[PDB]
Amino acid sequence: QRPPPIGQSFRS
Amino acid sequence: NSEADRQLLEAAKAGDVETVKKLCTVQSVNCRDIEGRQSTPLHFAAGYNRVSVVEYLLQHGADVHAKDKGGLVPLHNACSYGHYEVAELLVKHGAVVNVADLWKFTPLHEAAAKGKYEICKLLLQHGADPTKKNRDGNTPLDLVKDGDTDIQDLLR
Repeated sequence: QRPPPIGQSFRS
Repeated sequence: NSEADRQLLEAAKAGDVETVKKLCTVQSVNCRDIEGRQSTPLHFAAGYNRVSVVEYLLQHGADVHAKDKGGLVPLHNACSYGHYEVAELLVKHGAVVNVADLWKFTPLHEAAAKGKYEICKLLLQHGADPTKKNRDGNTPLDLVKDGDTDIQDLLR
């Protein structure tokens, strides 16, 4: 099962 | 991880440029987050859109091709989260656009599923293959949200 990649879309 | 590498990884994640500059050595620029998925500083900076840190790490010898424990490279992270400038920086520095992780997901799978038209376009201009199937048998086109007809058109 593939986890979400490290990071996020919004800096806020 | 040593305390120094831990601080480096956190600083890359936070976009703390000055701390990155203090701790980035030839030995640490490609260190790996052992407690986690073995992400490098560049994986963190890319995923969290820390542009100044991405540029600094690349200038100082960070490996654009470095895979984490899941086989993801920093470009996967940038594309998944719509960080266009980061994606362009990685690609300009030679990042492989058709790179596949352990599940055979490519950066284009990420950008397509996440509804990122301009990144999809960038990747395609650099030879990204819209026909590449992942482990589930799905192409990037297969992953596009119903409402994203512009991305469907682009990939078809």
